[PDB]
Amino acid sequence: AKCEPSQFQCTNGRCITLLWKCDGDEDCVDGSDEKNCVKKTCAESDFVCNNGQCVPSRWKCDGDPDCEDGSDESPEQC
Amino acid sequence: PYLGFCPYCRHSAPCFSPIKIENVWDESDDGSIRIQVSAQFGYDQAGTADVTKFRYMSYDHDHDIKEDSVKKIAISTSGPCRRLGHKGYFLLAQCPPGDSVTVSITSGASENSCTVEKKIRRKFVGREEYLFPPVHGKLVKCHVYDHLKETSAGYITMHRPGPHAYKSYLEEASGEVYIKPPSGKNVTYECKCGDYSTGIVSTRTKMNGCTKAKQCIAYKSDQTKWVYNSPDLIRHTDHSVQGKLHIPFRLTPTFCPVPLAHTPTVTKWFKGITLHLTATRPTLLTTRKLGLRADATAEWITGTTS
Amino acid sequence: PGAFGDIQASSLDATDIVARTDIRLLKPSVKNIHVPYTQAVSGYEMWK
Amino acid sequence: KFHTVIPSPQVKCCGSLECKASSKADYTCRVFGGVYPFMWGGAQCFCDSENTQLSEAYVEFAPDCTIDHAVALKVHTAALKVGLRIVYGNTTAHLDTF
Ligand SMILES: [Ca+2]
Ligand SMILES: [Ca+2]
Repeated sequence: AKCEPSQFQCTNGRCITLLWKCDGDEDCVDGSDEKNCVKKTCAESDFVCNNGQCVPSRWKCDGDPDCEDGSDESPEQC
Repeated sequence: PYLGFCPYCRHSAPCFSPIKIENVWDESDDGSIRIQVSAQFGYDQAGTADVTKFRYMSYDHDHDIKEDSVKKIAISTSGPCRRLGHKGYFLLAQCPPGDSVTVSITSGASENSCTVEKKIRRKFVGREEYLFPPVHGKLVKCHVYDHLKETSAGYITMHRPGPHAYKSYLEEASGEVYIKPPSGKNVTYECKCGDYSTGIVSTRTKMNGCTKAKQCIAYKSDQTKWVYNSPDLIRHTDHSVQGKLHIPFRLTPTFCPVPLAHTPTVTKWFKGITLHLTATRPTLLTTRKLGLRADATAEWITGTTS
Repeated sequence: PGAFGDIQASSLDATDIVARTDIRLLKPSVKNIHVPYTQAVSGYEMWK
Repeated sequence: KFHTVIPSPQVKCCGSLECKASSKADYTCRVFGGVYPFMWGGAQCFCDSENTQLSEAYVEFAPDCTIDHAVALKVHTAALKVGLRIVYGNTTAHLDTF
């Protein structure tokens, strides 16, 4: 049904946000965000932060956050 | 020093930005605004009061208190703002009007920010609007946020922080959750692992009675330093107030210059006067009859008129 | 709620504060912890 | 200007929570179930379903109220005081009188 998350019912009967399905959080007792989504985990040519967002590692010392994780500001490298 | 969820961040989605504008005030007669946030300014990680640097909750799996120089804090609305002072959970800056106020750590690639959709207007004191206080003008009573950070406006309190579970603290090898505390951390765990269970562990530990992380939460005894009463953290099971902190920048009575538009050229006629008026900015002309009736009149005059 | 006298007390430093504001708290209708609530615009400022 | 204060929420992730009263101005706390709240670190409750959550709200005077406040006053039976300067002959005097 349509409900407060506007999106898919997990098999326990709770309504869940499909915007949460790919987020790596099981938001429900059953079925619970386990179903597939594309997260390529690119070659190390691209850095990948912590959330897995592939970004070109050449920007890991640019002075501009490449991902919301902000891991490209890592002091060890920059 | 804590974490907080704000409506808007450097990235247009809402985020758990370490800096989170918890409150704003604007009763200044100079356009300065008091801002309360989730980070502390003018203090070291240890809590010493080195004014050159500010601290906040580390935005990572292992939460500690990190530090940076206040020079990287930018406050903005429609444009950047002159910071008048900073102390603890609060900042004072003069900003042009705008529908929103934004606090941003401009640490290059560690750029993160918090914005509140709170309006600010170029208010003024006296009876004649001004873009900037002139000098050929009367000094009038007004109130402004005293730039001396040692002045206290009042106080708002804080409590011992409540739990803050970290998904990174648990691992599900063997099909039963393992608590994997960071090195040397006196992690405290609780879980309805088939049944209600709790304990403290300073090292890797194997739980029993449950097979998914959904039931297990793990955190640490970080009560060692208090956290503001704001909503972004759940309260400790005992949230009784832990002392108080003085809100900096006392609103203080002072004096402010205001313009005096060119003296109105009065014209006299039978039982009536014509005021010739010339004002560049809104001028509150007000008059009253000294009779039994007051005949109260007030009009925001603008431009040349009569 | 929403008119002058929104919040009142005998002294500004007093804890003896009485108020009516039509404050109502909604369900935490989001995954991120929150305490969504609404209320009448500060009646004092509305008056101003 | 009333400064709304919403204190940090309280959660008993697997049991009941009392909606007890308090003296604060317009203290209007209510309890809600199924909260399963996530903090920055992730999930923040013992149970998948029976997580009751207590939300709290009350108000106090904003810090700037020390100056921005207003006081309402009933007023009655106003008495006119006056300052008099009296001059008579070679003598002058000044006086004040209700
Ligand atoms: Ca999810
Ligand atoms: Ca970068």
